[PDB]
Order: sequence, then structure tokens, then C-alpha cells
Amino acid sequence: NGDPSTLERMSRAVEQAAPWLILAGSGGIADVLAALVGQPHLLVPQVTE
Amino acid sequence: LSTMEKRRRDSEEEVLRKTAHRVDLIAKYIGGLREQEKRIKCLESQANY
Repeated sequence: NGDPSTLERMSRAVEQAAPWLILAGSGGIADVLAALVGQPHLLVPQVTE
Repeated sequence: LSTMEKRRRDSEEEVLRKTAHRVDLIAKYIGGLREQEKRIKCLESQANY
């Protein structure tokens, strides 16, 4: 359940090819990211909102 | 002979064997059904909005 800023940080980690692990019920960012990455949609700014 | 057979067919270990076989069949069947269920559920939930 990191801050929204952590998202950008995690972005920086993706290019570094570092294995990531998330917890479903830890908190908000984690729980939402669980679903978000589940279904790939090109543009979902309203869904993400 | 019929009595010997009846006593054998009601032997405790034989009951366990029969139950194990039926449970295996139920497990395979229910597992297939469950596997189909989540696959359908993801496709149905993706169309959320």
C-alpha cells in the first residue's frame, strides 16, 4: 500500500528487470494494482479514476 | 459363498477404497468445472464498465 508516487518509482524498476511482488489485501495501491494489471486496456483514465 | 462375498464387500478397507475412488472422480469433475468457472468469470468481469 505505497503512495501514488511509488507507482512512478515502480515504473523505474520495471526497466531495471527486477522481480516485483505485491500483496492483494495489503492496502489500496496494492489491491487496485492487482486488478489494473489483470486486464490490459489501452485507455482507461475513467476506470483508473 | 454369497455370505463370504457380502462380508468382503462390507470390509472396512474396501469401503475406504471405494470412497477414495469416488472422491477422485468428484475431484477431477469439480476441478474441471471450477477451472472453467474462473475463466468465464474473468471474461465477464473485464467488460465491467
